[PDB]
Amino acid sequence: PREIEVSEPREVGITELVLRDAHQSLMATRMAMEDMVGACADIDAAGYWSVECWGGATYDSCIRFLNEDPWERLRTFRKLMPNSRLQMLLRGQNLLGYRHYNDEVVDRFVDKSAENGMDVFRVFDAMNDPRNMAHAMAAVKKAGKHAQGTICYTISPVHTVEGYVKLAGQLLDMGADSIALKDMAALLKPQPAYDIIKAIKDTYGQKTQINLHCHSTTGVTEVSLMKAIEAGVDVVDTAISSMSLGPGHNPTESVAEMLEGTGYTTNLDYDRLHKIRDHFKAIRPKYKKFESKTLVDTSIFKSQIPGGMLSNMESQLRAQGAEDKMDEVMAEVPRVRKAAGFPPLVTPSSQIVGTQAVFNVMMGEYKRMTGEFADIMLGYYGASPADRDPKVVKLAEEQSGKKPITQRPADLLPPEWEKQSKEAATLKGFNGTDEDVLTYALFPQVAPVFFEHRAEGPHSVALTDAQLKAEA
Amino acid sequence: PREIEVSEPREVGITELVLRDAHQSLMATRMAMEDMVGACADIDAAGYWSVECWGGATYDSCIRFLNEDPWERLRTFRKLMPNSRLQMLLRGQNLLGYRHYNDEVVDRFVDKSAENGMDVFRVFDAMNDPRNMAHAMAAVKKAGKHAQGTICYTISPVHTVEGYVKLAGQLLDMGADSIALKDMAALLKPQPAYDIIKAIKDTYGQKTQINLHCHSTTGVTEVSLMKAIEAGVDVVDTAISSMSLGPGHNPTESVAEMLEGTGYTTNLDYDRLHKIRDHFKAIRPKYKKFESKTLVDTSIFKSQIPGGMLSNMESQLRAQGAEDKMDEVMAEVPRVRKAAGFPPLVTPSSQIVGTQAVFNVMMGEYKRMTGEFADIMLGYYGASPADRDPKVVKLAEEQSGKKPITQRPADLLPPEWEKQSKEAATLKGFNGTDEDVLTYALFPQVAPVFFEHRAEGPHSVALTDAQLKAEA
Ligand SMILES: [Co+2]
Ligand SMILES: [Co+2]
Repeated sequence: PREIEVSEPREVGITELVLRDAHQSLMATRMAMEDMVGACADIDAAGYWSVECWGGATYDSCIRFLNEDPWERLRTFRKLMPNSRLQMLLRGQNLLGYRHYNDEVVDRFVDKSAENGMDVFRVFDAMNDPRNMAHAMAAVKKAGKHAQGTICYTISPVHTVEGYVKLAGQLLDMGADSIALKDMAALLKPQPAYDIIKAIKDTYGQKTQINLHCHSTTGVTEVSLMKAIEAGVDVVDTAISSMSLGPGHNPTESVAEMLEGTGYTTNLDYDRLHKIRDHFKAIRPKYKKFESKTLVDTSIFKSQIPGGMLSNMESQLRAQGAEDKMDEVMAEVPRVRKAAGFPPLVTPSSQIVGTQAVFNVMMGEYKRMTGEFADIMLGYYGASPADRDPKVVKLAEEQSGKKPITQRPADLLPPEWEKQSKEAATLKGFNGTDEDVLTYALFPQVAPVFFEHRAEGPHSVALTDAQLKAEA
Repeated sequence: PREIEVSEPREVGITELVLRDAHQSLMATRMAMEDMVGACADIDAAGYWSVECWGGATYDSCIRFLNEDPWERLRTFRKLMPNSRLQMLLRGQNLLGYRHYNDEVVDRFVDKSAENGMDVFRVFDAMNDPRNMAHAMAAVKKAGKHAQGTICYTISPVHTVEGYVKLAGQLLDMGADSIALKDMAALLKPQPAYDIIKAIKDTYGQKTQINLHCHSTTGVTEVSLMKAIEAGVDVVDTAISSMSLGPGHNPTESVAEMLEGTGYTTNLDYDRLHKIRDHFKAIRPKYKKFESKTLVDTSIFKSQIPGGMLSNMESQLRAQGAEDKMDEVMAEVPRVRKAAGFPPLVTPSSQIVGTQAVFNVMMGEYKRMTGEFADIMLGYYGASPADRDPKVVKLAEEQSGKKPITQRPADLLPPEWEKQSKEAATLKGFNGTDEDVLTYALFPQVAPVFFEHRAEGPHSVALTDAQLKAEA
């Protein structure tokens, strides 16, 4: 017999993800505002620490598929849930866009987000480079909001508990009000969850607020949440049960109920949770055309490849002809990842590494490198967790003609707000607000079409009751 | 800071449920033998402690829907998995049938099961009355096989840790080689799992073998499995990941992977598991017409009513007309359950209590009692966990004309083997074996039709590839 030290009896906070990450992960971010507003009053009174409802891929989805202004959605959520802490996911210097922006664009985006109601900003970087998060977080502090620095969890030869403890320290040094451990691929197992949370708390103090964000893709993370709570985690992210599991998240009600008698508890109102659950249970069937077909996939623990990346490369192998080389492409991913400095395999790094892996198997090793892969190797996306392969770096410079850099990429970007503002002002439909200039700066190719059709009002791409009933 | 005592580092055994409980729970027990045999070689070499592949509702499904002889399925499994411990679920004195049988029928069934290859017999009773399990377990010991006495876990005012420890002792006293904690409704939370397993081990010794069987219906039991392992559980039941979650069970691969670095481990071969997973992933879509629509339901923690029982009563309220009394029927279930002595709400007790609850709301309190409810109240199903309501008992006697009993029901049953054998021998198709007489004794109304069509060979009720592709 042995013993395990566990935290003192206490309340654990819960962050609800149904309005953002749950539908992004389970139904391609297609959830229409019309299908969510009806649950806002109950969500607002359920007792959550925060409600994630903006950022991530929802900005793109609003203007590209739902003809909806993302800023109007944020204003509506602020109005319908006046007593809640609203939370968003922001990818640092890239904001919600496709590239790094000059510091002034980051300042304006954060300022308008805060002005329109955002309370908690979860700032992250796909390569875990703190320098890419530094300016956005300073802007959040300037706005007087809560800055949550994020650490993307991954498994690799260079990622260790000591490495995560070091990263947490760098985030606290740049003003983070809290630290978020983000496990998008559900790779965080129970013992590592306990060990990392405990090491951060022991090193920086019990006052260090840590929020754990785990998906349920591999089926092991609800046990990780329990171990994280024993290690002292302050808040855990979950999704209402009718919109949970699979590539999504662990169920809110299940996480609350499992704590009975352990000394830990949540302050969630079960009656409100039941109403929220029933609300989405009635709406989810309309999104069947966008659902995934796998509830549990643990293959990543061996292959390091997330199912979303795997099927993606598979489509590239068929449309290319030789798909009988899938087993070869999978053995190549680890090699490419290593060459790139072992970055976490989350969007967009995953698509980039996967594509380069397919190219190496097709036209030979680094014979043809995508422009994005070349940029990673040359440092235009920031620093990697480990040193990149000098041999491959050299090849990237000889194919791109760009010189390798090691300093924060945005240091080289010139002011661009005036240029963005002038170009945006020439599009039919532009309403003159900084919000619209931001939409143009973030999605130049979609902004034109959106501005022209926005007046029609938001639409839904979900099946109608008639179509649903017509299918049965 | 506090501490929790956990068991010493050790290997935890795993029982695979894909061949029996997984499809019984997820696709109405309709899995065709043709769709399972292809995975037997891999299952046999995966390293499981046992493979559940018989008993439960599969006997009924074979002869009622698949025109398959259950004894041929058992023989086939024995031949294709020669190195594995085969396991079945047997409902004590009721065997796999609809009523209590005379001791001689129980003796013959167990003898033929053992003769045809069964290794582990999980014997249980829906009301947790050990007397109804006693004879079947003696028959298992006579056959030299492994007798696993079962405790059905439930939550009620009269169920306590001390009560379960007492039951475990009674099972060990009647020769149990191991104790199974069966949680069909997924009501077992983490702390209770730890407390009960620890109390049994502390009271009867670390040598006491305990197997935990939890469904994943409420979404909290994988954490319960982890706590049960910390408390010292010897074996846990799981289902291959492509046939898991929902009303089913926690994923085999997820349970094995979550233990990395905790000091606990399993001896499962991940490559074999991957092959089994892929096998069923390709077959499951063909059974879509029999799938359920809810992955997680925690309402039972408040209502004591399992979703399978809830929807069932709902159908009775509509086909009856007044379904606007559903909220009244749900408040009645607890009252009826209490009157019956708080039996666990598992089949068949659940359907019985649910029906009587609907009757009380319709024609008044116990105005009209079903014959089955009357039998429970009068003791013809055995003793209840708590004392039954004398007032309701009296009413049952005045409506059935039967006198209340308190001794084991089978004590009153006369020899019946010769009578069963003669009647069975008059049916066209009867092959003269004791196995066929057992089929007739267990399912008198289906045996005639089955014996006449068995020669056509087993069929499948799943969609064909053509029908599947035709639907897409
Ligand atoms: Co996420
Ligand atoms: Co079961």
